[PDB]
Amino acid sequence: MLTDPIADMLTRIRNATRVYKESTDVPASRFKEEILRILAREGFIKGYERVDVDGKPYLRVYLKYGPRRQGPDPRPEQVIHHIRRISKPGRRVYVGVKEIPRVRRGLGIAILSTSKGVLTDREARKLGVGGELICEVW
Amino acid sequence: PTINQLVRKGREKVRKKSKVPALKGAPFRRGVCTVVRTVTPKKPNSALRKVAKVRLTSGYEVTAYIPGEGHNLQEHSVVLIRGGRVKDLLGVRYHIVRGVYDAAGVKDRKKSRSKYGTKKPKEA
RNA sequence: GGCUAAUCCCCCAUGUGGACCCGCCCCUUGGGGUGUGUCCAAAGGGCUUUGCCCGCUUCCGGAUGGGCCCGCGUCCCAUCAGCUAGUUGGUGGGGUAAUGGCCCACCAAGGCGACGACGGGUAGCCGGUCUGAGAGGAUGGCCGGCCACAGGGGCACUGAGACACGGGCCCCACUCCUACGGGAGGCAGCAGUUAGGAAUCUUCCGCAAUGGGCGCAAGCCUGACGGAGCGACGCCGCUUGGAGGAAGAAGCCCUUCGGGGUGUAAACUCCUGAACCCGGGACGAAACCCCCGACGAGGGGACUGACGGUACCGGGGUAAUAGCGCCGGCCAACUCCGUGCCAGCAGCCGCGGUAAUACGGAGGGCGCGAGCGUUACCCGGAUUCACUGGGCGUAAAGGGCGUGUAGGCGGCCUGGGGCGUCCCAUGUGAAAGACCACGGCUCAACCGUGGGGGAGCGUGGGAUACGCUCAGGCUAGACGGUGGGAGAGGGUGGUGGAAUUCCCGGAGUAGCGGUGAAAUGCGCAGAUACCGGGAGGAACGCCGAUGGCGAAGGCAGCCACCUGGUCCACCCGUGACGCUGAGGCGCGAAAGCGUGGGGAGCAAACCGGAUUAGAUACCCGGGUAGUCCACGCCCUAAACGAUGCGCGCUAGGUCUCUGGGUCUCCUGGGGGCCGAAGCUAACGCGUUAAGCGCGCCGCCUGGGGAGUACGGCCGCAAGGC
RNA sequence: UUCCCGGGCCUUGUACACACCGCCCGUCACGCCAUGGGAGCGGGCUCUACCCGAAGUCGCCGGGAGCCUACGGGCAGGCGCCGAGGGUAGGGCCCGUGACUGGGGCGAAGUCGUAACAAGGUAGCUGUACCGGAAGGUGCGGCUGGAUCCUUUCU
Ligand SMILES: [Mg+2]
Ligand SMILES: [Mg+2]
Ligand SMILES: [Mg+2]
Ligand SMILES: [Mg+2]
Ligand SMILES: [Mg+2]
Ligand SMILES: [Mg+2]
Ligand SMILES: [Mg+2]
Ligand SMILES: [Mg+2]
Ligand SMILES: [Mg+2]
Ligand SMILES: [Mg+2]
Ligand SMILES: [Mg+2]
Ligand SMILES: [Mg+2]
Ligand SMILES: [Mg+2]
Ligand SMILES: [Mg+2]
Ligand SMILES: [Mg+2]
Ligand SMILES: [Mg+2]
Ligand SMILES: [Mg+2]
Ligand SMILES: [Mg+2]
Ligand SMILES: [Mg+2]
Ligand SMILES: [Mg+2]
Ligand SMILES: [Mg+2]
Ligand SMILES: [Mg+2]
Ligand SMILES: [Mg+2]
Ligand SMILES: [Mg+2]
Ligand SMILES: [Mg+2]
Ligand SMILES: [Mg+2]
Ligand SMILES: [Mg+2]
Ligand SMILES: [Mg+2]
Ligand SMILES: [Mg+2]
Ligand SMILES: [Mg+2]
Ligand SMILES: [Mg+2]
Ligand SMILES: [Mg+2]
Ligand SMILES: [Mg+2]
Ligand SMILES: [Mg+2]
Ligand SMILES: [Mg+2]
Ligand SMILES: [Mg+2]
Ligand SMILES: [Mg+2]
Ligand SMILES: [Mg+2]
Ligand SMILES: [Mg+2]
Ligand SMILES: [Mg+2]
Ligand SMILES: [Mg+2]
Ligand SMILES: [Mg+2]
Ligand SMILES: [Mg+2]
Ligand SMILES: [Mg+2]
Ligand SMILES: [Mg+2]
Ligand SMILES: [Mg+2]
Ligand SMILES: [Mg+2]
Ligand SMILES: [Mg+2]
Ligand SMILES: [Mg+2]
Ligand SMILES: [Mg+2]
Ligand SMILES: [Mg+2]
Ligand SMILES: [Mg+2]
Ligand SMILES: [Mg+2]
Ligand SMILES: [Mg+2]
Ligand SMILES: [Mg+2]
Ligand SMILES: [Mg+2]
Ligand SMILES: [Mg+2]
Ligand SMILES: [Mg+2]
Ligand SMILES: [Mg+2]
Ligand SMILES: [Mg+2]
Ligand SMILES: [Mg+2]
Ligand SMILES: [Mg+2]
Ligand SMILES: [Mg+2]
Ligand SMILES: [Mg+2]
Ligand SMILES: [Mg+2]
Ligand SMILES: [Mg+2]
Ligand SMILES: [Mg+2]
Ligand SMILES: [Mg+2]
Ligand SMILES: [Mg+2]
Ligand SMILES: [Mg+2]
Ligand SMILES: [Mg+2]
Ligand SMILES: [Mg+2]
Ligand SMILES: [Mg+2]
Ligand SMILES: [Mg+2]
Ligand SMILES: [Mg+2]
Ligand SMILES: [Mg+2]
Ligand SMILES: [Mg+2]
Ligand SMILES: [Mg+2]
Ligand SMILES: [Mg+2]
Ligand SMILES: [Mg+2]
Ligand SMILES: [Mg+2]
Ligand SMILES: [Mg+2]
Ligand SMILES: [Mg+2]
Ligand SMILES: [Mg+2]
Ligand SMILES: [Mg+2]
Ligand SMILES: [Mg+2]
Ligand SMILES: [Mg+2]
Ligand SMILES: [Mg+2]
Ligand SMILES: [Mg+2]
Ligand SMILES: [Mg+2]
Ligand SMILES: [Mg+2]
Ligand SMILES: [Mg+2]
Ligand SMILES: [Mg+2]
Ligand SMILES: [Mg+2]
Ligand SMILES: [Mg+2]
Ligand SMILES: [Mg+2]
Ligand SMILES: [Mg+2]
Ligand SMILES: [Mg+2]
Ligand SMILES: [Mg+2]
Ligand SMILES: [Mg+2]
Ligand SMILES: [Mg+2]
Ligand SMILES: [Mg+2]
Ligand SMILES: [Mg+2]
Ligand SMILES: [Mg+2]
Ligand SMILES: [Mg+2]
Ligand SMILES: [Mg+2]
Ligand SMILES: [Mg+2]
Ligand SMILES: [Mg+2]
Ligand SMILES: [Mg+2]
Ligand SMILES: [Mg+2]
Ligand SMILES: [Mg+2]
Ligand SMILES: [Mg+2]
Ligand SMILES: [Mg+2]
Ligand SMILES: [Mg+2]
Ligand SMILES: [Mg+2]
Ligand SMILES: [Mg+2]
Ligand SMILES: [Mg+2]
Ligand SMILES: [Mg+2]
Ligand SMILES: [Mg+2]
Ligand SMILES: [Mg+2]
Ligand SMILES: [Mg+2]
Ligand SMILES: [Mg+2]
Ligand SMILES: [Mg+2]
Ligand SMILES: [Mg+2]
Ligand SMILES: [Mg+2]
Ligand SMILES: [Mg+2]
Ligand SMILES: [Mg+2]
Ligand SMILES: [Mg+2]
Ligand SMILES: [Mg+2]
Ligand SMILES: [Mg+2]
Ligand SMILES: [Mg+2]
Ligand SMILES: [Mg+2]
Ligand SMILES: [Mg+2]
Ligand SMILES: [Mg+2]
Ligand SMILES: [Mg+2]
Ligand SMILES: [Mg+2]
Ligand SMILES: [Mg+2]
Ligand SMILES: [Mg+2]
Ligand SMILES: [Mg+2]
Ligand SMILES: [Mg+2]
Ligand SMILES: [Mg+2]
Ligand SMILES: [Mg+2]
Ligand SMILES: [Mg+2]
Ligand SMILES: [Mg+2]
Ligand SMILES: [Mg+2]
Ligand SMILES: [Mg+2]
Ligand SMILES: [Mg+2]
Ligand SMILES: [Mg+2]
Ligand SMILES: [Mg+2]
Ligand SMILES: [Mg+2]
Ligand SMILES: [Mg+2]
Ligand SMILES: [Mg+2]
Ligand SMILES: [Mg+2]
Ligand SMILES: [Mg+2]
Ligand SMILES: [Mg+2]
Ligand SMILES: [Mg+2]
Ligand SMILES: [Mg+2]
Ligand SMILES: [Mg+2]
Ligand SMILES: [Mg+2]
Ligand SMILES: [Mg+2]
Ligand SMILES: [Mg+2]
Ligand SMILES: [Mg+2]
Ligand SMILES: [Mg+2]
Ligand SMILES: [Mg+2]
Ligand SMILES: [Mg+2]
Ligand SMILES: [Mg+2]
Ligand SMILES: [Mg+2]
Ligand SMILES: [Mg+2]
Ligand SMILES: [Mg+2]
Ligand SMILES: [Mg+2]
Ligand SMILES: [Mg+2]
Ligand SMILES: [Mg+2]
Ligand SMILES: [Mg+2]
Ligand SMILES: [Mg+2]
Ligand SMILES: [Mg+2]
Ligand SMILES: [Mg+2]
Ligand SMILES: [Mg+2]
Ligand SMILES: [Mg+2]
Ligand SMILES: [Mg+2]
Ligand SMILES: [Mg+2]
Ligand SMILES: [Mg+2]
Ligand SMILES: [Mg+2]
Ligand SMILES: [Mg+2]
Ligand SMILES: [Mg+2]
Ligand SMILES: [Mg+2]
Ligand SMILES: [Mg+2]
Repeated sequence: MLTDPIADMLTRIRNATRVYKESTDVPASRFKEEILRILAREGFIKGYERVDVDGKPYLRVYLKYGPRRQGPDPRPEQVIHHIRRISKPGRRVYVGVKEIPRVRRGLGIAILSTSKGVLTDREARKLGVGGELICEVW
Repeated sequence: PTINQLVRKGREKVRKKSKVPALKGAPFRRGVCTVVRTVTPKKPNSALRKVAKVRLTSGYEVTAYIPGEGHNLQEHSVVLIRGGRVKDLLGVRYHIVRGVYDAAGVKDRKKSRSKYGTKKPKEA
């Protein structure tokens, strides 16, 4: 049993991008799908699609990278430089609308789950709602 | 430690022990001398240091360093303890204050007279 | 003992009304209405006395003030683990303004505790304050709010209100009066004395202002208060002069004897004018009162200072206090002389035993400046208790291993709820402080006016992604079914061969043994060596591996039985049944203990022989406990991978054990070696992570003191935790 | 080319680095404060059983046993529960003193050894156990955090 399936998605993605994979499969749930929708819209991934693997439904996240590089270490820059969990089971975190973090002076995002649904930080301030603070990504 | 463990147990604030029981919280303490001795310094140096055993107003009895050059302190003279130690002498935690009570300020001393308790020389 | 007044006490009356029992209605805890019945009021005083004023009485309401109750929050020690007799509830009662074990009788046997009861230690709490980037840490002086106390302990009376600081009764300690019988006291009120202490003020002025008590008022009281006094204790403002003045006087300082410094600094020139003298001189202060009007409104309209002749304005007027720390690094400021492990400095590192930029003066320099240093304490730094924001292979740190209780944590889909969570509205968040703005003292400190901010909690409304919950599905986790497998996994019984020792027998002599050499020792009672037979105990050669199994400790001859774990195939069954696990419970090498066995070899202690300067050791000869078995304790370890368990993710290559397969190879599960990415202080780790993540448990916080002391618990002891 | 002296190169171990004429361990004697143990003693608090019990509220009596009366009752007075504190007997906490001793930690440096660091000269460490002037030796089991295929001290 994955103890925190959301963290597991984020990590799967982290390890994937770090070895420069073209894609990764993460076991699927509507909530994960929401998160992904936000990443995709936000430019971090090429987007994702649903697949079946041995009959069991997954999500291919397609990974995005910078171009090749000069000198030693031609490996391209990362599009997701950083991805991390905030609220985890066992310490849960909730921001009011006035506690929503400005992530890397705004070149990053924070993904919140709210009662209006899963939004970015800007998205939530504009909507004007607080919620469970899920990922921090930049 | 896990957060659950921090709820269950939590961090421990760190108590510190007072390097000066002048007791009382007091900044200084008055006492009477007992022994006025000379003392041998700890291994890295050599000298003859002037220290005095003191019975305080706190019911405490301790050796105290006599700073400056000359000192008029004797067996029954009464004195004021300062605090601060001498790194190279075993077991002496406090200082004598010159110029207070029977402790006489350092004679002839012209340089830093705030410490050592000497007053200002007149020049014409 | 006697006289006497009243707004002092008592008895009838009137009952607006109210209290009380009983009934009824509404309301819903004892709120409100109502009917009968019983019960309850008052005081008079002053004027201009045919009217008003000050009062009195019963009631309803308001206002302000308080009582009691509940949720939540509020320090340290678990070396404080059990606490509890009015103690927990009940019925009835007493008490109060009022609920209540608040108190009493009787009844039941409860109530609380690891979510830390009970115990011990410290402590008034808050608004706030200091510090901090913040989170946090620390604190609660002054000012405001609340509490508690008034020499110590108990108690009630009076009253709207007290269990009453300048009220009362009693007990104790202390001081004083005493005709020795008995009495009087109570500054933690303002000043002041005394003691203690490093240390903390005047036995001042005034009720002019504000406020409080009584009074119709005039007025009286007011050490509340408004001022003044003392202390650089803190904050703010100000002075010790301004301009000119040598390519630079003297003195002192260094010197390469050329000169460099103190330095425009001084002298001196000129100018302003702190103090000080002289004169004017406050606001703070208009009410209460008086007059008109109706003692209202309104209109007018006079008295009233402590501070104080102080602030301030005007005039005049003199160049007129500087100190303290520091100058090796941190750290801004360097040179001579003096002193030579001295005298001394010192926050740490460390200076000084003849060139000392570190000691001591001097010149010069830096820093602040009516101050400057020191000591003590708090936060800071210190991300060094890490929520933000740390760690545990070798640095301190993974519990010896497991089982599992509380607890923490929880796959995918749908729905109800809306507890967490989020949003809106509203109440609350006093003032002061803090922030912003404007303003008042010439400025500021200080003060006023206004604005904004705000966590938290109350109420109403709303959202449903996540967390929760309830219900209903699912099968990817987990378990199960069928079949097949490897194994020193455990327990019980049996049996085999080798070797040692010993005993019997044969044969056979003069030694054997042992060491670097030797000796002790054994041998003519015939040893060693050799052959045959017997007894007995312990351990299992080759196979054997860089192997296998087990949670660990650990487990090797062979056979049988009893028994645990595990892996693969099939994709069959259940349907999230999961992970971790404080406490508990069990297991746990060796040595050790108890009772009883057993005893070959080995062997602590011990006995001897050597060696050596000595030998108490290593080396040699003997040898007891022990080693073995049964049962019961002990519970340690380099119990080591010095690496907690579980799950997902992240190149490969090579060797191997063991299953399945279309068996050049592929695919599970183990064991190793190299090595992507990455980690790491490095060494190293690297799909058997020390990588990337999540959950949960254990543990760490400089070394020595010390795994000591004391306390507890366990143990027969040793000794363990 | 084994050995003696001096030396060069690669490698290995180290706790040395004034660098093996190095380090460091312990004993005993000796120069220091602190600690426990500390018999008892001096006293403070609190707990429990019993006994004594001021004040004061509260309950009862209040009688040809007092005082007032309108005869309803009132007061004085008496008794009782409660009760501050006191005493007796032991249980704990705490402070002062303290016969008596444990080691400690450096401390003028002496003493006898050589245990550890190099295969430290018998590899070390280790739980335990007996032993010994002292570092220690030895037994059993373990660990690698061990080198490279007679004895012989110290500076
Ligand atoms: Mg949904
Ligand atoms: Mg898409
Ligand atoms: Mg966070
Ligand atoms: Mg009379
Ligand atoms: Mg009379
Ligand atoms: Mg009369
Ligand atoms: Mg009356
Ligand atoms: Mg009447
Ligand atoms: Mg009526
Ligand atoms: Mg009624
Ligand atoms: Mg009636
Ligand atoms: Mg009358
Ligand atoms: Mg009323
Ligand atoms: Mg109230
Ligand atoms: Mg406190
Ligand atoms: Mg203790
Ligand atoms: Mg009782
Ligand atoms: Mg009772
Ligand atoms: Mg009953
Ligand atoms: Mg009752
Ligand atoms: Mg009352
Ligand atoms: Mg609780
Ligand atoms: Mg406090
Ligand atoms: Mg107190
Ligand atoms: Mg602040
Ligand atoms: Mg601040
Ligand atoms: Mg703060
Ligand atoms: Mg606080
Ligand atoms: Mg506090
Ligand atoms: Mg206070
Ligand atoms: Mg106050
Ligand atoms: Mg209050
Ligand atoms: Mg009291
Ligand atoms: Mg007093
Ligand atoms: Mg007293
Ligand atoms: Mg009292
Ligand atoms: Mg009254
Ligand atoms: Mg009183
Ligand atoms: Mg009181
Ligand atoms: Mg008084
Ligand atoms: Mg009296
Ligand atoms: Mg005095
Ligand atoms: Mg004094
Ligand atoms: Mg004053
Ligand atoms: Mg006066
Ligand atoms: Mg007045
Ligand atoms: Mg007045
Ligand atoms: Mg009045
Ligand atoms: Mg009048
Ligand atoms: Mg008076
Ligand atoms: Mg005053
Ligand atoms: Mg002074
Ligand atoms: Mg001063
Ligand atoms: Mg000038
Ligand atoms: Mg000159
Ligand atoms: Mg000159
Ligand atoms: Mg002039
Ligand atoms: Mg005025
Ligand atoms: Mg005026
Ligand atoms: Mg007027
Ligand atoms: Mg008139
Ligand atoms: Mg008027
Ligand atoms: Mg008027
Ligand atoms: Mg007046
Ligand atoms: Mg005046
Ligand atoms: Mg003037
Ligand atoms: Mg003038
Ligand atoms: Mg002048
Ligand atoms: Mg400097
Ligand atoms: Mg100095
Ligand atoms: Mg000289
Ligand atoms: Mg010199
Ligand atoms: Mg020198
Ligand atoms: Mg100097
Ligand atoms: Mg210096
Ligand atoms: Mg100097
Ligand atoms: Mg100078
Ligand atoms: Mg100033
Ligand atoms: Mg100061
Ligand atoms: Mg600090
Ligand atoms: Mg901190
Ligand atoms: Mg910080
Ligand atoms: Mg520290
Ligand atoms: Mg942390
Ligand atoms: Mg936080
Ligand atoms: Mg650390
Ligand atoms: Mg080590
Ligand atoms: Mg370690
Ligand atoms: Mg372990
Ligand atoms: Mg360990
Ligand atoms: Mg459970
Ligand atoms: Mg979930
Ligand atoms: Mg809700
Ligand atoms: Mg709804
Ligand atoms: Mg609000
Ligand atoms: Mg405010
Ligand atoms: Mg103010
Ligand atoms: Mg202000
Ligand atoms: Mg301003
Ligand atoms: Mg202004
Ligand atoms: Mg203000
Ligand atoms: Mg304001
Ligand atoms: Mg406001
Ligand atoms: Mg609400
Ligand atoms: Mg609501
Ligand atoms: Mg809904
Ligand atoms: Mg739902
Ligand atoms: Mg859910
Ligand atoms: Mg749950
Ligand atoms: Mg279900
Ligand atoms: Mg099925
Ligand atoms: Mg299965
Ligand atoms: Mg089948
Ligand atoms: Mg089977
Ligand atoms: Mg077996
Ligand atoms: Mg045999
Ligand atoms: Mg024979
Ligand atoms: Mg013989
Ligand atoms: Mg013969
Ligand atoms: Mg013989
Ligand atoms: Mg024969
Ligand atoms: Mg034979
Ligand atoms: Mg036998
Ligand atoms: Mg046999
Ligand atoms: Mg073998
Ligand atoms: Mg093996
Ligand atoms: Mg089996
Ligand atoms: Mg098969
Ligand atoms: Mg199936
Ligand atoms: Mg089914
Ligand atoms: Mg488990
Ligand atoms: Mg356990
Ligand atoms: Mg055992
Ligand atoms: Mg054993
Ligand atoms: Mg035995
Ligand atoms: Mg035996
Ligand atoms: Mg033997
Ligand atoms: Mg032997
Ligand atoms: Mg011997
Ligand atoms: Mg025995
Ligand atoms: Mg024995
Ligand atoms: Mg046994
Ligand atoms: Mg860990
Ligand atoms: Mg498991
Ligand atoms: Mg491999
Ligand atoms: Mg095969
Ligand atoms: Mg493998
Ligand atoms: Mg295994
Ligand atoms: Mg490697
Ligand atoms: Mg690499
Ligand atoms: Mg890391
Ligand atoms: Mg893993
Ligand atoms: Mg690591
Ligand atoms: Mg320490
Ligand atoms: Mg320690
Ligand atoms: Mg031990
Ligand atoms: Mg003990
Ligand atoms: Mg015992
Ligand atoms: Mg013992
Ligand atoms: Mg032991
Ligand atoms: Mg014992
Ligand atoms: Mg050679
Ligand atoms: Mg060469
Ligand atoms: Mg070389
Ligand atoms: Mg080694
Ligand atoms: Mg080296
Ligand atoms: Mg050396
Ligand atoms: Mg020695
Ligand atoms: Mg002796
Ligand atoms: Mg009585
Ligand atoms: Mg009674
Ligand atoms: Mg009567
Ligand atoms: Mg009576
Ligand atoms: Mg009694
Ligand atoms: Mg008593
Ligand atoms: Mg002693
Ligand atoms: Mg050695
Ligand atoms: Mg040895
Ligand atoms: Mg050795
Ligand atoms: Mg040997
Ligand atoms: Mg031995
Ligand atoms: Mg041993
Ligand atoms: Mg061994
Ligand atoms: Mg080793
Ligand atoms: Mg020798
Ligand atoms: Mg020696």
